[PDB]
Amino acid sequence: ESADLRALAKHLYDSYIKSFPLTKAKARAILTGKTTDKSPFVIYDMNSLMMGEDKIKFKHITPLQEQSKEVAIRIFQGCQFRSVEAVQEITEYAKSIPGFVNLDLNDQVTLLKYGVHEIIYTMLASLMNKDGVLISEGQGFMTREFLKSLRKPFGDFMEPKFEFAVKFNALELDDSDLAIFIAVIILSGDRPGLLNVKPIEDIQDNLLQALELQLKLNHPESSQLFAKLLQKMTDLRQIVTEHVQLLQVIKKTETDMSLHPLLQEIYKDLY
Amino acid sequence: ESADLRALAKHLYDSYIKSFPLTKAKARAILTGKTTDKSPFVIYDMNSLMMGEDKIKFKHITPLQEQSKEVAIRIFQGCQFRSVEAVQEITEYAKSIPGFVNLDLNDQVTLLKYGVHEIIYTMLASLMNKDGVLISEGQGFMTREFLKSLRKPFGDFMEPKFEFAVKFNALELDDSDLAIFIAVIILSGDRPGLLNVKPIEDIQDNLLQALELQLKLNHPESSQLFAKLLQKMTDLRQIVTEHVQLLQVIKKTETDMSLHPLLQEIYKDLY
Ligand SMILES: CCCc1cc(C(=O)c2ccc(-c3ccccc3)cc2)ccc1OCCCN1CCCc2c(OC(C)(C)C(=O)O)cccc21
Repeated sequence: ESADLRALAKHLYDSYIKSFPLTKAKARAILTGKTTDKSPFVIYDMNSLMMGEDKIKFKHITPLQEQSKEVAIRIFQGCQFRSVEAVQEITEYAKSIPGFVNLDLNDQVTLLKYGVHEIIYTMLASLMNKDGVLISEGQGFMTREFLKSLRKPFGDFMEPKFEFAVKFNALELDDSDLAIFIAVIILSGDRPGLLNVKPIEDIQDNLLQALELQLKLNHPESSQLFAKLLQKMTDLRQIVTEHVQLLQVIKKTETDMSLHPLLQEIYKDLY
Repeated sequence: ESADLRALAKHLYDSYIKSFPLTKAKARAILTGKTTDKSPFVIYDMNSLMMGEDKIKFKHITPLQEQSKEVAIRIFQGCQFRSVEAVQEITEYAKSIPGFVNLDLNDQVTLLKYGVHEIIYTMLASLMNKDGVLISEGQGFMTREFLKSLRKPFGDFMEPKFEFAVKFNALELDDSDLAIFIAVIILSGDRPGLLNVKPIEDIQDNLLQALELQLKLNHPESSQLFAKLLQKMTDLRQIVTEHVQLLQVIKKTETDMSLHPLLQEIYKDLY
């Protein structure tokens, strides 16, 4: 029923505000200059990278860990710490999706293990434009061209996220749209190894109707936006399959890699 | 007006019904036997627990989880699971408390973070008699004797809850009283790290007013029941500190991990 779906939508948005400190609206205010506080330091090369860390003089122990390597490894290493925080944030949000915590525990685990990267790329787009990406709570900006320039495999991790972002961003979703899209991703009844598919699909279906109504109301002039958004779920899946192949390239071409423990769990025997 | 205070009580009883499908009225019927028809499986020992494990598996699988560990640890993990579910119900009931969703978003989160435990023990009492507690939406009944017999750290967890429940249950609160009492507890202006204290005390003051009038009307022969009930709100703080201090034992001294990343961030600065 409409009132039910509108109230589902407001719940997820409210909870999305509570779970994700840097929302699209705040990322864009920062991207755009509209903010009034502190303009982000841009990293375009080795020297400004050095200075970007070396900002640690009127800056602090930047929540990540410590670095005994080179540029390409060090950047991939700062990506891991951020994706670990994103996973925590996304798990905290999932628990608020009505019906999620009442599911079989193994199913909750599998839903998260498969959904979490799709959602990291979805929301990474929020922080991106065609020239670069906001990093460190919006205190920095790394250029697309710098990330793309990185030695073979590392450089290969970056570009396809930017090509995705540019296209997803042209859909002009805002946070309240995104909040339902991401819950829809989480509640995917076709993740490998699910014990109890139907009660997951029943929830997804109801999220789907809510996302539908939210796009009609919020973007009345935008034709077939709902479909165009669900088409994006396959751009997402292909980013993940690509990312995973690139991860295998990293075991071969690199010395001691071993991701953060929680990410190794995520990647352990994945699709 | 008193009529506005009655309308508030009434509005709160209605949200409460919606949020919490197993009510005190329903649970007391099951602990006794009103229209005696669909009796919970009783779990009184280690054998009956297994008999009752693969009883909800001689049907299917939506579990807290199956045989894969030590029994005292499975029971304690099953409680954690139930308590992550219960935080979702409380969270929703809170949105229906007037003024709550207009509070600072961060204060909302802090009110729930610290109010939630006190509310879980208050509501657990509705499911308990002197001899046992209804579990799994009222389908099981686990005996206090059996909980008490588990090995030394786990054998002491539930017992303080039973002792509180017996003293609390002797007050003979119904759901309509508890709906108000639960709302007073949430709106406690003394939780650590509250930004705006005053607006919270102003809502709690109108809840206190409604609570006081409810009990005066519903329980005219209980002299000073308002007061005895506020006094219970110290008895609860103490169960909660003792519970929080027993989570330090488990974490420091026990091997098994398979915990819930929603309670674990909740115990920062907690009494
Ligand atoms: C979800 C994380 C996305 C992401 C995060 C950041 C940062 O937080 C960051 C912050 C600080 C530094 C830094 C490091 C050294 C000196 C100065 C600054 C570097 C990076 C910077 C760029 C960035 O995205 C660009 C492309 C996204 N990307 C490509 C590299 C691998 C990767 C990724 O890989 C790991 C292995 C973490 C994974 O599978 O989870 C996960 C999600 C995105 C992603």
